[PDB]
Amino acid sequence: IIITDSPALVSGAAETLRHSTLGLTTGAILIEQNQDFDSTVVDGTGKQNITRQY
Amino acid sequence: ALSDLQVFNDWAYKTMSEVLDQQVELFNGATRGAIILRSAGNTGDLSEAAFWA
Amino acid sequence: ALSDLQVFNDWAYKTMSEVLDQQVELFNGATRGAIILRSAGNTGDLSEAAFWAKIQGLVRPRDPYSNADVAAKDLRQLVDNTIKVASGTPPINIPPSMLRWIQKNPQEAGAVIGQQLAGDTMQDMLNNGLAAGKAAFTAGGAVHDISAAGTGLMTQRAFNAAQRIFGDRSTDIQVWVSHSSPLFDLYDNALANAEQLYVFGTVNVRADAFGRPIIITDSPALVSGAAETLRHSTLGLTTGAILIEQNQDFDSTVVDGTGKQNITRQYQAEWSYNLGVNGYAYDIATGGKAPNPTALATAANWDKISTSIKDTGGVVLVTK
Amino acid sequence: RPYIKFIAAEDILNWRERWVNGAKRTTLLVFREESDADDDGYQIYKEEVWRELRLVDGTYWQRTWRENDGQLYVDDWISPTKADGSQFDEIPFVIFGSKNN
Amino acid sequence: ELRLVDGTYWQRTWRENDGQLYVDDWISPTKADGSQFDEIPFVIFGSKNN
Amino acid sequence: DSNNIKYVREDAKKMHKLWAHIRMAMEGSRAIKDNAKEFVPHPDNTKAT
Repeated sequence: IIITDSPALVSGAAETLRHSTLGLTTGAILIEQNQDFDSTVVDGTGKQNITRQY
Repeated sequence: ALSDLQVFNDWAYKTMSEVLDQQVELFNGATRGAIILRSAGNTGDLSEAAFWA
Repeated sequence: ALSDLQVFNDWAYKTMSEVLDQQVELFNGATRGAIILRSAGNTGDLSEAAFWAKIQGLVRPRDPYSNADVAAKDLRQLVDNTIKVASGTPPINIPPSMLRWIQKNPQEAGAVIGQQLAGDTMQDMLNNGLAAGKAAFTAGGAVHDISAAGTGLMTQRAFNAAQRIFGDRSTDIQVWVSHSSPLFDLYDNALANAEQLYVFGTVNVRADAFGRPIIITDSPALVSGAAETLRHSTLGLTTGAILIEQNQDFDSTVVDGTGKQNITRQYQAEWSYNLGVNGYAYDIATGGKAPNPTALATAANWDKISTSIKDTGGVVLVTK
Repeated sequence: RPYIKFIAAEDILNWRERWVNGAKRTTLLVFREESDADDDGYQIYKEEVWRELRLVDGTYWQRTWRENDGQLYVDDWISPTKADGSQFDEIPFVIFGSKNN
Repeated sequence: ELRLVDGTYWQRTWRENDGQLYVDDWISPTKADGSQFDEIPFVIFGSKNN
Repeated sequence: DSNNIKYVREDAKKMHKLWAHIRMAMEGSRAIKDNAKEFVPHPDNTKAT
């Protein structure tokens, strides 16, 4: 029994709280990373200080 | 008289940041292959595969 | 001076940028330690040091026959101060498309902004230090005024007044920093000596006749007014009187903002330094956390920390 | 027995370069080690162990991170030693390429 | 500034400080033994000839 | 604590794509035709949809 406080499994509130325990076989959930990771840092002028954005 | 004296307290910068709350290190292998992780590339919004029913 | 018009290795190859017109070589040894330029960073927007005070009633008369009641005494701890000053650079519009002059040089734009910025940065450091020193000395009561007497500037009789003000410890004043007009008035008075204590070979003396050379800079902080109300400020400095301390945190970014028909390429710079005046503390509450030259040069933003004027280093003289 | 591993190009996922006594010394180097779980069945898992090669004050240390049943294991710092002792001064990991090591 | 008077080598140097030409008096360099110099210590080499 | 043993440097992340494409090129025709979507742009996106 593997425990994680994922909001997805909670799906409830107050009295009508409905926790969901789901069992998996091998390869049940498939998640591939498309390795298309963009990370730019843009900096601007015109203000009293140099600004940067991530 | 300590009132006449000058007190500076103390400070430091731990350059440490709390990361997150929930456990997310169960992802691949810990679930015994239930959830896996590859580095495959897909575009559009969808990938298909046909298996003869 | 240099022309270098004869050979053009490259177009406007560092040939001239009229980099600066004011003497700004007044730091460390140049000011005999009076204005020390250092490089040691510190955090926050201040720098506070604490040192013990002089007990005013340390020695008292004693009556052996009747000790009477022992007067209660106590010891304090003064606080030093070193404000942090922030100085930037207005956005500079580099011409991205080379503009097709006789000298076509796109990247020479930034190349020359570097040197012009260095010169103007040192100029700003010196000017802010001088203005802050004047303000602190005026707030401390270390001022003299000879404007109402005669022409308003004597050759050497002026310096004796500052010696009288600073008192018994007058030996430790090394350098007078002043505008060029007081020096030229000095020359004119010496060149026609009423009491002939000058000879043609010794009329060009740059010193103050006491072993304190006059160092000349055209700082705007040392002049104010125009015509009849024009005033020149000459301020003498001991060793370590003015502390300009860089933090070596220079920041510089070039951005391709564009947004118009033609590309827009800009330039920006940022740096900071710590300004301190010996024997005085910048009133952080009265002024600001990141003061500007208007606030730095304004009195009542400086407090006298040392008990005696002899402890603090600097005396200011106003001449018209 | 000593074993000469072969770490795939994508397996080296972290490294660090810090000067001590004015010298190029590598302080941190993390690489992934892949394997297949050994059970009685015939399904093939793919379980990974992460090795953290660290160098502190000129000494080579080592940990392995394991991951099972929703957790992340951490093992004790160890100082591998030579047959003559004296531990190590360099991290026993070399990264090569076309340009240079 | 290299000059040759009566078959003898003399020189002077200038120091310039942002437009402050400080001139030095004419000087007479000599060899190790003496006898000073007979020709200027300067050769202009070109593709054609020196 | 950091607990980021799996963190990858930014430049390594940058090189992952080139490494994967080099692996595909070495792999043969099957890998490229499986992912000819990138290498071969569609002659018309309007038809491509």
